[PDB]
Amino acid sequence: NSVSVDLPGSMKVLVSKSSNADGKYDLIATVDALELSGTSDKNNGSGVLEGVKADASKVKLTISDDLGQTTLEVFKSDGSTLVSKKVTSKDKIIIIIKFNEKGEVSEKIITRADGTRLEYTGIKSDGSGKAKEVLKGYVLEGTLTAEKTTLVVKEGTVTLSKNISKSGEVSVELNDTDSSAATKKTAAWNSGTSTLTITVNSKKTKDLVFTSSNTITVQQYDSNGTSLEGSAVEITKLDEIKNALK
Repeated sequence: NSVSVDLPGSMKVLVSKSSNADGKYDLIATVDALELSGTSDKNNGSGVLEGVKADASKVKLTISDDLGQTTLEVFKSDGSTLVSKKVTSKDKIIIIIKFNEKGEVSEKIITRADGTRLEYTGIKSDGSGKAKEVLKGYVLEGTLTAEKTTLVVKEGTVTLSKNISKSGEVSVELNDTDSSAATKKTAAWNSGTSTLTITVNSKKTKDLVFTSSNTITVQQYDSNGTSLEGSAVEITKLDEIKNALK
């Protein structure tokens, strides 16, 4: 009989073994106890399924033709206005959006394949909101504008700002209001290696690397201020970022 097909987003769909009079395949799925059904032009589990929640909300599951992406949408009872939209893409990133009563984006949570997250909440009509990055072991907090996300850590008179542009590019800056020339931190960002180099009293002191694995590492320079020493240590807690800023 029907064929079970594995789907992105931790779902299954059953597709009929054979097509109907019109050449179309029947689809059924159950998602958290809700039964969905549909028909498809294809025989592989792709297509659209629909159902209706107990509270009359409409639900649609759309499975891309190559099975790489699923979209699970919930609408108000007439089916016109979105309430939520979950997309699991072929790179296994999950994006879940919640909408306000008008169907405008109000929250967006991005879960990367490694489990780290970007959380955007209280989003307003200008694309501003609150931002958090949830990393392994700690969380960074800040704000969203239509230009960039800025996540901030403060220690003493130092403010570290991690920026994520609208297009996803990471850059980092450091600003210190310390009135002592002997202790004031400055830093330079190297986009080529995603590394922030901190200087104090005209010598390099540390490299902070913002890795492609969504981690931060810290490594010290020798007293010469020119060669790195030892080996980089991965940050495990927000307290350790603050330590690097001392």
